[PDB]
Amino acid sequence: FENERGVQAPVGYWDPLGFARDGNVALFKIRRATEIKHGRISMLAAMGYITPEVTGKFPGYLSPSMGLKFADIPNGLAAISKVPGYGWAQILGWMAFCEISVDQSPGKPGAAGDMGFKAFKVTADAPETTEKKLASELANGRLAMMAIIGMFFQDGLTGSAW
Amino acid sequence: AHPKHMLVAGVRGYEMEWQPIPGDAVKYPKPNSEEMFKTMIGADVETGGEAWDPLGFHKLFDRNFDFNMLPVYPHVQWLREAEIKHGRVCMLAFIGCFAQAGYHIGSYPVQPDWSKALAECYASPTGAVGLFQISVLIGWIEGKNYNGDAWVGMSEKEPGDLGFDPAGFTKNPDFDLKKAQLQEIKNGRLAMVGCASIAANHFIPGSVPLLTGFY
Amino acid sequence: FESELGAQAPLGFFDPLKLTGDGSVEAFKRRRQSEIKHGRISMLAAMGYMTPEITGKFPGYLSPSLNLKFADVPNGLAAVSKVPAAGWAQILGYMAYCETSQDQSAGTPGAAGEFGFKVITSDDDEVLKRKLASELANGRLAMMAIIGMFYQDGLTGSAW
Amino acid sequence: FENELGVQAPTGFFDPLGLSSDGSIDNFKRRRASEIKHGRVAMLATMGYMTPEITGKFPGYLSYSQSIKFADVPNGLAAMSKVPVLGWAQVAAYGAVCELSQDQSPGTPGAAGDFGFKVITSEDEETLKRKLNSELANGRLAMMAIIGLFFQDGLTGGAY
Ligand code: CLA
Ligand code: CLA
Ligand code: CLA
Ligand code: KC1
Ligand code: KC1
Ligand code: KC1
Ligand SMILES: CC1=C(C#C/C(C)=C/C=C/C(C)=C/C=C/C=C(C)/C=C/C=C(C)/C=C/[C@@]23O[C@]2(C)C[C@@H](O)CC3(C)C)C(C)(C)C[C@H](O)C1
Repeated sequence: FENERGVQAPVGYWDPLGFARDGNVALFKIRRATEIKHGRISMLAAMGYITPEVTGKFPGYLSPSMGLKFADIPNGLAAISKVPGYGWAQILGWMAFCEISVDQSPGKPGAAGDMGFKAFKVTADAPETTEKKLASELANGRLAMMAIIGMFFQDGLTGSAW
Repeated sequence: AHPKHMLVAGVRGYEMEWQPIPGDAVKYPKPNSEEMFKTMIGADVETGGEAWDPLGFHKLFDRNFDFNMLPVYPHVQWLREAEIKHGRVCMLAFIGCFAQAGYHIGSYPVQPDWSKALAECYASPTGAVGLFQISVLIGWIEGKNYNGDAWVGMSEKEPGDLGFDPAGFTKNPDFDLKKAQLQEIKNGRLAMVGCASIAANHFIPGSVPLLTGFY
Repeated sequence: FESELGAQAPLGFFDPLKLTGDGSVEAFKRRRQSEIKHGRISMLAAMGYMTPEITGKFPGYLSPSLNLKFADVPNGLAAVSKVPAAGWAQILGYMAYCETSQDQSAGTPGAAGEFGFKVITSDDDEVLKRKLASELANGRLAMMAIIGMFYQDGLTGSAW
Repeated sequence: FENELGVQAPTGFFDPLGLSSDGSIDNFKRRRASEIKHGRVAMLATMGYMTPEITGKFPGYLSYSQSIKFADVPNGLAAMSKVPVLGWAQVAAYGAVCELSQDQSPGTPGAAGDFGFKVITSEDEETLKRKLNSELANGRLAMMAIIGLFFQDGLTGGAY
């Protein structure tokens, strides 16, 4: 498992504990898909924290009936109660649609990270540039996972966003 | 076997018959239905690329031969004809529901609400004549394109093929008519869903969270 | 990659960091498709962001039922929340008809902006190339212009 | 498409964009039936705009039940809201018996203005040409004048 994506310059094939290291290619495929999806969702959450502070909350309502007006809602572990329940339901519904439209399962292309979302347009017949992009996706996902957990803890302990 | 006469419905050797209209020759329908369904326009990506027909409503005409050898249940061709007609009528109905509330044309009583305009135009002395004219025109364009024989799968015309094409469509070398038919069918289903939503909002307020203030 | 359109007399082959990876002619084709599309969109956007100033807003309503008018919808970035939501839906529907009627996949006329507009054209292949390059240059200029106009509308209180 | 009773004295094949494909004989036959019916209806309508003014409105009532009088129905677009709508329904019925009695499907004589009326027919194919082109040119001038009178009534607020 030392030739896959992931393994890089700062540390090599990183495995302080005993995960993998015993063959089990299918288990490694499951763990790689888990890592990729977690990194993607993380990166999104990291942006969802940084952007409402660097630029500012969206210019709209998010609830024209209830008049929440976006900016009234705070940023981070406190919008869980402010954003309307139907809004959270719609967000989770979009996430569920993203999960179920593809068919993540053994062998099929959805189990390696290819979820049909072909944005970040990368061309065929030019590998070792697709591979660099995928490795960057993995590394940024790992960094964003640790970062988003740190941001969760920062908001929780400090009582507010940052 | 049994003689040529005395053959009705379930008797052995009774060929299935279809002659509902007094004045038209008897038509003997084959099962088909499933065979026509397998090569039928529809079944886009939204349901997995396969013909989404749970409950098997397209197979009931085939089951007519097993039930009583009588055309009790419609052929899938009739089902497509009904779907097309419903889609067109519901497109017009949705546009009318959202146009009557803002526009008014004739000497009909001023009724922006869609659920009362029909009755109030019935009551209008100068609305009954107009609705009678609408009814006779619809009856003409409906009996001329009677289909009807699509109930047994022999309509001799593709579904929704009224004598109406003022533009160059269906005749240009380009403009694949299969895509146009699929768009018509899917937009018709969408309009039927929209009309059902309008009815639900009218009866159960807050059902569709976009027509809350609508009639 | 000097000879494939663009590359006008000002500067040469402008790519401080791009297309230097491997060439990848098909990646350049995709980026040219995106460039032509963005140029047409931005030309339309700049024209429709400057015209409501050169010429008065269209005579009419744009929403008789909602009693709106073309003259009481503010020009610019303030119009996104003023044009009726169904109006924006119809505009996006026409855009979707433009984007989905003819195929835009690779190795097709839609992949080079060739849809069949044919109104501004000629038959002299040299003049065809000159007009295509003119369209590309005007599109790039309109991209930068419309971004600058958007930012002028945003930072300031209104258009210009 | 030449020789089809359409080219006249001050004009030729007048198509700035008409007959967009310059073919499609079925489309052209449908357009011929359309134009001839439009022209006949227009001629009648201009005739009925200039008959009541130059010859006083009918002496009767036109509605004994609704107490309407011919001399009380205004001449022009305002008459549509004054003539009892049962009368317009009967006009529709006459139009139906005038359109659906004889077939006018493509290929049939009805699709060429040949509804078996004659009365002002002629005998020689060149005289046939003269009569047919006279009818068609008068119908075109009619259509023009009838929509002009439509707009005169709509704008000036009266028949003239
Ligand atoms: C969901 C988390 C997750 C998962 C499933 C994986 C999966 C994988 N990583 Mg990976 N990684 C992650 C997060 C994750 N990573 C993060 C956040 C970082 C940054 C520190 C890295 C950095 C990293 C490197 C540098 C390398 C890998 C490699 C690998 C592969 C080797 C198999 C393995 O050890 O995975 C098993 C997966 C796990 C054991 C995840 C378990 C998580 C533990 C049990 C929970 C506690 C973690 C954390 C301390 C808790 C924080 C929150 C807490 C305070 C509540 C495998 C595909 C190697 C590779 O590419 O091989 C080809 C490799 O060299 N990873
Ligand atoms: C009564 C109207 C009507 C009719 C006759 C048809 C007929 C047909 N549809 Mg169709 N359809 C309709 C409405 C209709 N559709 C609507 C409104 C939608 C939107 C959801 C669809 C979506 C749809 C899809 C996605 C597909 C079809 C297909 C078909 C064909 C095979 C299915 C069949 O035999 O069902 C005919 C019998 C019926 C439809 C019985 C309807 C009576 C039920 C019991 C009413 C229950 C609904 C109730 C009011 C609750 C409302 C729910 C809400 C979503 C509105 C057939 C031609 C398939 C196809 O194209 O095959 C090639 C296919 O893949 N339809
Ligand atoms: C949609 C944008 C877009 C795209 C896809 C292209 C694509 C292309 N251009 Mg091009 N161009 C553009 C906009 C664009 N251009 C604009 C606006 C200008 C005016 C400055 C130019 C001026 C220009 C010249 C002068 C030349 C090209 C050339 C080319 C081709 C080769 C270069 C290349 O690979 O670039 C790929 C595309 C990019 C690298 C675009 C990336 C855009 C960056 C990442 C974002 C920029 C953000 C912006 C500056 C700030 C916005 C606000 C921000 C704060 C949010 C390629 C087809 C060359 C050519 O014709 O080759 C044959 C050539 O000579 N272009
Ligand atoms: C094109 C289909 C579509 C429509 C037509 C539509 C319309 C409305 N959306 Mg929705 N939406 C998506 C699709 C659509 N939304 C998608 C794909 C997402 C990504 C997950 C998404 C996200 C959210 C969130 C986060 C919220 C939200 C809401 C409302 C709302 C307000 C109603 C009311 O308040 O009057 C209305 C009218 C907000 C809310 O208040 O829900 C009660 C809210 O918080 N939406
Ligand atoms: C050139 C002759 C002619 C005139 C001048 C005329 C005029 C009016 N028609 Mg009419 N018409 C035809 C001929 C003519 N109509 C024909 C051949 C057809 C079959 C295609 C047809 C169909 C309908 C329908 C279906 C309706 C209708 C009506 C009205 C109406 C409004 C009256 C008012 O609101 O007082 C006016 C002024 C509507 C109505 O409202 O009737 C209560 C109505 O529903 N018409
Ligand atoms: C021939 C087909 C056709 C009809 C028949 C039609 C009719 C109406 N259009 Mg429409 N339309 C197109 C086609 C047609 N429109 C096309 C190709 C475009 C280019 C994208 C376009 C653009 C817009 C915009 C931007 C708006 C708009 C609207 C209305 C409106 C108002 C209703 C009401 O308020 O009374 C009515 C009746 C306004 C709106 O608010 O609709 C609710 C509005 O904002 N339309
Ligand atoms: C009489 C009467 C009434 C009435 C009436 C009625 C029925 C009036 C009827 C009016 C009617 C029938 C109005 C249509 C005209 C047709 C037109 C304008 C077609 C134009 C078409 C044109 C100008 C196209 C020209 C082309 O050049 C183009 C554009 C492309 C070229 O390549 C080809 C040609 C040359 C073809 C009232 C109103 C009911 C009450 C009143 O009290 C009494």
